[PDB]
Amino acid sequence: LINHAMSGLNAAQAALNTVSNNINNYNVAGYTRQTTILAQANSTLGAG
Amino acid sequence: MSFSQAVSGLNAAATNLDVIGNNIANSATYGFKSGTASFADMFAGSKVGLGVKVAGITQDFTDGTTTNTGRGLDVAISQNGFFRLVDSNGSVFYSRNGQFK
Amino acid sequence: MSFSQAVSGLNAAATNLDVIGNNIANSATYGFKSGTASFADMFAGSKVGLG
Amino acid sequence: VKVAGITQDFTDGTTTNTGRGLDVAISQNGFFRLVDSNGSVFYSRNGQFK
Amino acid sequence: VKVAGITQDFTDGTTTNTGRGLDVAISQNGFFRLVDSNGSVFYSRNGQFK
Amino acid sequence: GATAATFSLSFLNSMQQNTGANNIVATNQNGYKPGDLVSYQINNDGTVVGNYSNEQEQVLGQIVLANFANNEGLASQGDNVWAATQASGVALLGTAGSGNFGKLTNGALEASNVDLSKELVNMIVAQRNYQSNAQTIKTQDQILNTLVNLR
Amino acid sequence: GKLTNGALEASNVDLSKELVNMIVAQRNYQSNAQTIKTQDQILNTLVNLR
Amino acid sequence: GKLTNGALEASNVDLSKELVNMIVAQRNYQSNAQTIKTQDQILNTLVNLR
Amino acid sequence: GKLTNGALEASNVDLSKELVNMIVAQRNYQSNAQTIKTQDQILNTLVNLR
Amino acid sequence: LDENRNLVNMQGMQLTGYPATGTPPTIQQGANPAPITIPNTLMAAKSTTTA
Repeated sequence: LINHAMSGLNAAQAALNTVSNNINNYNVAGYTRQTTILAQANSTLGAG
Repeated sequence: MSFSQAVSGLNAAATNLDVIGNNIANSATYGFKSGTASFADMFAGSKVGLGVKVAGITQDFTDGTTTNTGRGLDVAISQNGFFRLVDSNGSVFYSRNGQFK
Repeated sequence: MSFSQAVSGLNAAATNLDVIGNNIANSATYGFKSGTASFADMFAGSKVGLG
Repeated sequence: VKVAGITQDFTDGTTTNTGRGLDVAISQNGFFRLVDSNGSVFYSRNGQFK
Repeated sequence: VKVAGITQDFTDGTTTNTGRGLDVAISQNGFFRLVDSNGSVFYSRNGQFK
Repeated sequence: GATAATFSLSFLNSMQQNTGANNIVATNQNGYKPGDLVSYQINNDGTVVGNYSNEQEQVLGQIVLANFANNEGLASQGDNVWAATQASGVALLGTAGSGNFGKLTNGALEASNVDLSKELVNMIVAQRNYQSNAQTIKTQDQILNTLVNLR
Repeated sequence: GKLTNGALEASNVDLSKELVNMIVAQRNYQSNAQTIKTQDQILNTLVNLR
Repeated sequence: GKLTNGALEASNVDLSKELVNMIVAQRNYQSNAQTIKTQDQILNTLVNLR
Repeated sequence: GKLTNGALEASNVDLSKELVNMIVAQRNYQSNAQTIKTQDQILNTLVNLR
Repeated sequence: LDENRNLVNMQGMQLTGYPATGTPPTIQQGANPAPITIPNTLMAAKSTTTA
């Protein structure tokens, strides 16, 4: 539980910062839209 | 043992909680598919044995809301079908996520 | 009478608690059925003679 | 009793992110090699380095 | 157990503008050099100079 | 390297009405190619069916239900494994809906028919009985050691 | 499957089902833990009782 | 195994695990103390004989 | 790096990391407290038995 | 489904049932309950004989 949810807290912080920069810079000339990418899992990478 | 029955169950429930937490953590991972674990009853010898034994995971393969993004390198396969990937070990892996560069 | 009565009753209660605990343990196991233990009288002159 | 033994378990913990360019940890299988103050080759599973 | 360590992160400034002609902060790594009443040479990234 | 077929064609129940109407309605040619498979389904009877690229269907599967007398004898041996035995009679077989046989569901699962609250009231009862017996064991111990003490 | 381009596949995780499953897991763990507690305290009562 | 860089690995411990180990250790030490006390009163009976 | 004028740079203390660290480490505080208590129980048992 | 497409419970225990027979396959109602294996193969090439 705790580790995954808190890691997600950090991930959300990153995504929110990205969108916040986007909306901030909506009127910077020559600015390019920014976006964030994420990655967790399939059948687990924890070996037990 | 009654006590073991409970302990085993408690332990299993901890595993269930872990998988649920991971489900939330992945709740926006692109192409991801949700998970859950499977229990079993540790009957042995007679009566009830010791409690529950647990070795099993369940993953659903329904396709989520296939959202449109407009990049000329964003792809998704509706219904079964998967992409093939490799690493420096010469391995072969399959995946459903389709954002490329 | 004597020790046997109380020891047998103790273990009878603990036995039903065993199946109760196993029901709890498999309370999520699909199709799983709720169990209970069967009890009987330890008749020896007294109907609770040895518990 | 008749028991006399030590044990240390190789099972893995959670992988955690710090960002320190000298925090290094081992996935799955392996152990770290170091030389002590005397030349002895010492070994640890701890990942904190400076 | 016993505890022995003090270690720090050095990612960059949560950035803020003031326009005061003496607020100076370094983008990217690097530190300042300051001297006390005795000349003792100390190092800091605090930018509130007056 | 193959083999081919031949058929007979006929037109039952056609009618020619002297006034104005004209159409064909009937669909029957029984041949198809060896279709490719994309489907397989399980129904409320226990059957397993599949359908194929030739828009035709193929089936192989039925799941057996059984009636038993002393059902407690069908004890779980772990992994919900009934041990079907004389102590329960035998498995008298029939498929879902065979009159004296219930109905089936697929894409669904049956609860563990326990309830935690009921189990906890029962636990209260049982632990209190266990307390009583414990105190009575020690009571008998005290009396018998008292008899040993008199000497 | 057919290919879609300029699009991507979402997570098939439903947050609502997971929230309810989360609370039901709370109940399951609580049942197990409290059965453990009752049995343990009353057992310790017996282990002490002799 | 492959390495992690700018990351650390937690210990292979769980609070619930250690509290379970605590309960079993409670049972162990209570059992040993009761096992003593019984034979200890039997010994004091022996001390009354010899 | 390079210098900025009329700007300042703030710390790395994010509440999300530090409060959750406080939560987990307080869990550890109570864990060691529980251990302490049970060790006290062990001695009190051994003290009262004789 | 197991790696051979046999229907199995999680312990690999093989779902016993009646198979279909002939072409078009039809279920054998008096039969040994046996594992149903999902076809890895196309269906019959039943060409035309009537219309």
